Amino acid sequence: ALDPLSETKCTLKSFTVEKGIYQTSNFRVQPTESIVRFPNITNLCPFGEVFNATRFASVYAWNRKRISNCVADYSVLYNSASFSTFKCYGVSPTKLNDLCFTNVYADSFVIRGDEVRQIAPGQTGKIADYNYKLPDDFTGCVIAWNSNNLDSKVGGNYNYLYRLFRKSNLKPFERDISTEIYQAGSTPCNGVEGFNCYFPLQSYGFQPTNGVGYQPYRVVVLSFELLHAPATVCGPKKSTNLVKNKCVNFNFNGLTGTGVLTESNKKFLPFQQFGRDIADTTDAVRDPQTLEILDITPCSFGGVSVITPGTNTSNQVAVLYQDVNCTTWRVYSTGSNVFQTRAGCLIGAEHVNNSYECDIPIGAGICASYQTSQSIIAYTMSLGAENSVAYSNNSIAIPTNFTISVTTEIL
Amino acid sequence: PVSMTKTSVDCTMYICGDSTECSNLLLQYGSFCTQLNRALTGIAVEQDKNTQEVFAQVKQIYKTPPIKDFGGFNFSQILPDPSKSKRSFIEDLLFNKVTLGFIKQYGDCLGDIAARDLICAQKFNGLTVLPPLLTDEMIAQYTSALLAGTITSGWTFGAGAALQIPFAMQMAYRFNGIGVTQNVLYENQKLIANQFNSAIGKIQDSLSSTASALGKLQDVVNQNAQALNTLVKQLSSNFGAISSVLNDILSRLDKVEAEVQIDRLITGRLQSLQTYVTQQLIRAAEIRASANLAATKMSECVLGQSKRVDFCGKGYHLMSFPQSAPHGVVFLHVT
Amino acid sequence: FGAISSVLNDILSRLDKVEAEVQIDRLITGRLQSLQTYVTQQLIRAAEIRASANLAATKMSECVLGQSKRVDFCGKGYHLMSFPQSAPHGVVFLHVTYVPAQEKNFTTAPAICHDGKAHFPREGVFVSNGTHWFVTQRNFYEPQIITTDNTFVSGNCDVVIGIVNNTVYD
Amino acid sequence: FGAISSVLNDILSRLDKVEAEVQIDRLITGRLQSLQTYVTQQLIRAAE
Amino acid sequence: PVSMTKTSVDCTMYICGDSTECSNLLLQYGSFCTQLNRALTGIAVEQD
Ligand SMILES: CCCCC/C=C\C/C=C\CCCCCCCC(=O)O
Ligand SMILES: CCCCC/C=C\C/C=C\CCCCCCCC(=O)O
Ligand SMILES: *[C@@H]1O[C@H](CO)[C@@H](O)[C@H](O)[C@H]1NC(C)=O
Ligand SMILES: *[C@@H]1O[C@H](CO)[C@@H](O)[C@H](O)[C@H]1NC(C)=O
Repeated sequence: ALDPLSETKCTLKSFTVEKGIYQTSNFRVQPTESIVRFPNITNLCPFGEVFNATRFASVYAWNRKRISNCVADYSVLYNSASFSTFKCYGVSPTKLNDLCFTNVYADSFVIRGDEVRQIAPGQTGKIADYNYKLPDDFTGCVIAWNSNNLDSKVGGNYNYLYRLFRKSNLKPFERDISTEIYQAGSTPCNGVEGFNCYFPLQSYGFQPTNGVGYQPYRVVVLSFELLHAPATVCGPKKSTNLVKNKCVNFNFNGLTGTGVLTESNKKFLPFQQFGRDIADTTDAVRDPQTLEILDITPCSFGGVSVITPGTNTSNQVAVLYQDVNCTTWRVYSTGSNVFQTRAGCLIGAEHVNNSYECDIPIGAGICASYQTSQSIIAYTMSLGAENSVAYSNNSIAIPTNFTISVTTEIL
Repeated sequence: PVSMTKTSVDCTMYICGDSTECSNLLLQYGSFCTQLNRALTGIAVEQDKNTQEVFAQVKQIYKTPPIKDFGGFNFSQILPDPSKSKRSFIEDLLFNKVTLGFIKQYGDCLGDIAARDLICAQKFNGLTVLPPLLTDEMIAQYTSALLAGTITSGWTFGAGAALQIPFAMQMAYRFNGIGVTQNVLYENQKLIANQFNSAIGKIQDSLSSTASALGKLQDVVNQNAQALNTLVKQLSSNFGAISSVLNDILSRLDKVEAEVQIDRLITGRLQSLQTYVTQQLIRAAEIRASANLAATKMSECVLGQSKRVDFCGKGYHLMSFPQSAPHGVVFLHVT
Repeated sequence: FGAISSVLNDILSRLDKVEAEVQIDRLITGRLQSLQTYVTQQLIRAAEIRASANLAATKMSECVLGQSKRVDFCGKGYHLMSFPQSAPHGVVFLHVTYVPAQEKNFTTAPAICHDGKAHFPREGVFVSNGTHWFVTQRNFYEPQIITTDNTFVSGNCDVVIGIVNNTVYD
Repeated sequence: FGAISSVLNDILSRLDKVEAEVQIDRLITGRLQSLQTYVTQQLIRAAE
Repeated sequence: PVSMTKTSVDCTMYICGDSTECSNLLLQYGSFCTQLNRALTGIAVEQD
């Protein structure tokens, strides 16, 4: 990475290089700053009302709360909260501190211990078939912890219920609070219970001496989406200013990347936040504070070639920049012998006025050689020694001698 | 057709982009990109020999005399006009029938113009086109030299030095070659010249109308653009992963969960590039065959008089004239 | 190819059968792809070699076993003969050609006019050394005298453009 | 192609929505490559 | 020889069959088959 000659050496995988012209990597520009832009939010999220409530719901009539306009600094749970189970599915736990969330819902209920394994996609049990089910494309996080000192009494707690005896299995996130006598056999039922007609609800016991697996557990399922919409919810990250017309790494509401930010004439709709070009890449975004639209453009753009006479005669080189009109800044070095051919800006060679044959082809009628102190010269190629013919009207040339040639043809 | 378009690909920019994680993961293959670029470079180098073989038959740039002094013929439409790209009338007509590596600065594609021009969207993904070594003016100068040698020396300029001979005394020879005596020509010179002039005029009027007639040269350009645009569109495929955007994968997943998803995209896009290069290698062969045929016609039909049937035109061959077009050559066969 | 190693004996020395099949399948896929690429490229090169071989087989027939009349097919100049030589994975042709050497200028005119009748050369062209008029062949200046055997007559002297006046003998 | 079977109806009869994707993806990749090879060799044959 | 046999391929029918789960997954490629059929159509038009 010291110069293009070393790059082509490492490409060819050799310490010597034969004379010619080689193609190198494109002109890369590296960032200088880092930008972060989150919305302007002040309040914290209701971790207390949720995790430290006094009465939780039942698994058949589970509760679903909404979360909006808050900051999710879960570190406040490290003091007195201890979680036995924590599993995230569509996101890694080490990135929950750098993102912003779109439509956050929190589902809460209580079960027995040996059923917590059933809160997951594709589990086929009593809690996943009749009471509570999760999609197969679930994005979110499941949390569970024991509550044998709150939900258990010294004589039996029968205020938590679960649905047995349903006719068909539930669907994702669909609820059922019906209480209609379930008919086991084919004989009809008329609201009376005997020998084939059962009440479809039953209650745990939740004693304080019951063994693990019969002790109560509180569960919380957090559902959300990521990186598609406004996402009024955000995490603990302090923002910076906005730097336009410079190559910067950015983080817009959890979307990372690197580029140049510029103003746009596009006009979005109040339910849009990203641009998503043909190739599914972002090329526009709405700042969550000023509400203005900005474009996004890469920093790397170019095409660079290296002219070499050979590492056994010289170590001077020339460089050709194909997308620069030096008549000047997108260059590695400036040198002192700029030419500006039609195929790009050539840096490292002295332009002459003569016309020889092509030794090293460059493009658009330009060639390069190692002329006479020795240097690199670039010139316009010759086409074959202009001549003329003497056609008057009535004159003819006839030969008076011949030659016998002998030529070779290899095949 | 005589040539196709040259291309180059930076694979780290197409596959990985500007991310460093993907570029570190891509070192574990490291040996196929050099192979792809080797192939493409072979193609590109062949594309200039295909032209040097057709047009650079002679290495003496013969000039045209001021006063014509021809027997009644008129080459005003094939010969140049220094007023103007010192091309000819019919050549200009040809160039204005085929639509489409020049400089495109980063200051132009900067803004909304990017992702909306179809040429900036390629350069932003590592795909670049290279200018040919022979410009159109050089090609036209070569063609003019060939024409002016044919018109003033017959065929002798393709077997050694160029000897001069009057045009009618040359058409008498070209007549005796098919089986017709001389007197036929010396006794109907005016009429033959008029018929030749009217034929070339009909050519000019049919090429000045609004019918393309040059599809064999347009399909080349169309294919070469369709390939690159298809390649740019192929970047919206997930290839079995959760997304086609590396930054979305890297904003939600850690170093361990992300390799499983980035390797899929790497493999997919590498296969895409492989396919592109294979198809280009297969088309270059067709172009090479056509170029060799053109190089045989420039020597058997322009530099001499052919006795083969239906090679240099349909009928008893008298002569042929070359003209340069974009990516190819045109022959006017006089029979 | 996305695995933990490129050596099967390190994979099989640390991992069991199930964990190792996952890693061996990737290597299999990648190496199969490598071989497919190799074979495709060889198939594309064999075509070039076959075209060159067919052209050489045509040159042997048309330049060695006979005398070609095509231009620039066997040599540079008027073909005479050829000779083959064997080389590793190929062949070499030594093409013998005739090339004119020394040009000289003359003035010329067709359809000589003796007496009301035009005469044409019937093989060759008319030339003048300044005062006299000879007829000669085209690629080697050997002048002869103009008689009624080396010419033929056609029509009268009222049309041709360039016709000159001289004497033809018998 | 590295999967548990070569019959999609034997896969979709035992495995669910998510455990079946990882196999059908392998089969798709392999059969697509087969078609690619067929077309490439036919392109090379048509030139002769 | 002067010509060969013309062919056409339905990629959804070769890869996925009558299944409607493999088709939705194959939509995630959706542009590698059109390429195949383009090539084959070129071959067929050339053979005439
Ligand atoms: C009120 C809910 C707000 C939801 C915000 C969205 C995502 C937050 C994700 C996870 C928060 C809980 C993390 C558990 C704390 C670590 C375990 C521990 O305590 O040791
Ligand atoms: C007696 C042998 C029968 C074997 C029949 C063959 C396969 C049956 C497969 C699994 C049966 C296990 C039932 C688990 C009940 C769900 C868990 C629960 O909520 O309790
Ligand atoms: C929830 O309640 C407990 C008291 O048991 C308290 O210590 C804790 O601070 C509360 N949670 C948070 C995040 O503050
Ligand atoms: C013909 O050329 C040869 C050499 O190639 C020379 O020796 C000989 O004298 C020439 N003949 C004439 C007639 O000048």
